[PDB]
Amino acid sequence: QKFIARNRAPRVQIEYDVELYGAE
Amino acid sequence: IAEELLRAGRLDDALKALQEQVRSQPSNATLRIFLFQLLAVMGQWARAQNQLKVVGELDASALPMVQTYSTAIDCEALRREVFAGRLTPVILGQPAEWIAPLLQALSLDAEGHGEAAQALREQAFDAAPAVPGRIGEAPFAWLADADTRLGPVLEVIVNGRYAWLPMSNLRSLKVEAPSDLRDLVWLPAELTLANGGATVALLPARYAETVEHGDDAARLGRKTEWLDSGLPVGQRLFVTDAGETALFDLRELDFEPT
Repeated sequence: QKFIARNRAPRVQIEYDVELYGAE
Repeated sequence: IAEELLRAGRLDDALKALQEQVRSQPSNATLRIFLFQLLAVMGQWARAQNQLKVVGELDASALPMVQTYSTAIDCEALRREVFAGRLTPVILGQPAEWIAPLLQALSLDAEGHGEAAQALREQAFDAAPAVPGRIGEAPFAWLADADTRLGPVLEVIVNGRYAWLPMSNLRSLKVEAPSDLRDLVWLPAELTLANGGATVALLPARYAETVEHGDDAARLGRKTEWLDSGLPVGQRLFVTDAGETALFDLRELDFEPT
């Protein structure tokens, strides 16, 4: 069973608000 | 308006809107920074690279980003070839014998020998060591990528080159939430190797088939799912004996010394 995902149903995720204009 | 279209996951619409903004203000470096990142999310690699070049020429201070991410985009193309079995990735740190069957499985899949490929992956997985550790404070007995083509292997971009890093070669990993739009494609990471080395790295944050076969939500890393073909798309997911953690939510990962 090692290293095996037991479930392959879709996963809903946390969404992140990300910056669009920065380069540093 | 393009910002809000992005937030709604409407990539095509966001791109159309943003291109019109750039056309209107073609010397505005910040719009081209947005555009390069958006093109990267959409997997339009050559066009993203084109915008980086122009960003470099407009804003010389952005040049280290330009160097870093133009070579990251080059690496994203090696990924397609690697998972298609057409390109061999280099391996960082101590060689791991069990990587060889993993790599051979990729080339056997590509030739339509899926049974033989599965047999090699089973052997690779058997041979790869279960190493205990912690995600933050939560212990695990073993950890791997949910992608069975990788198992306990981390894809990395280090000093401008794509590589596989066996997780058994890893001591610790530290990452923060994604901060910039490009972070949805490549999540910055600090790696500490079992051999003592430490390096900054970029982690390809989505499964390689996401650009071609996912939807906009998968390209934005807002879901993880498996296609009828059995291949995963969307945000990278790690699984353990005890639970699972998506890459964007990972902060500290530590492995116990062997």
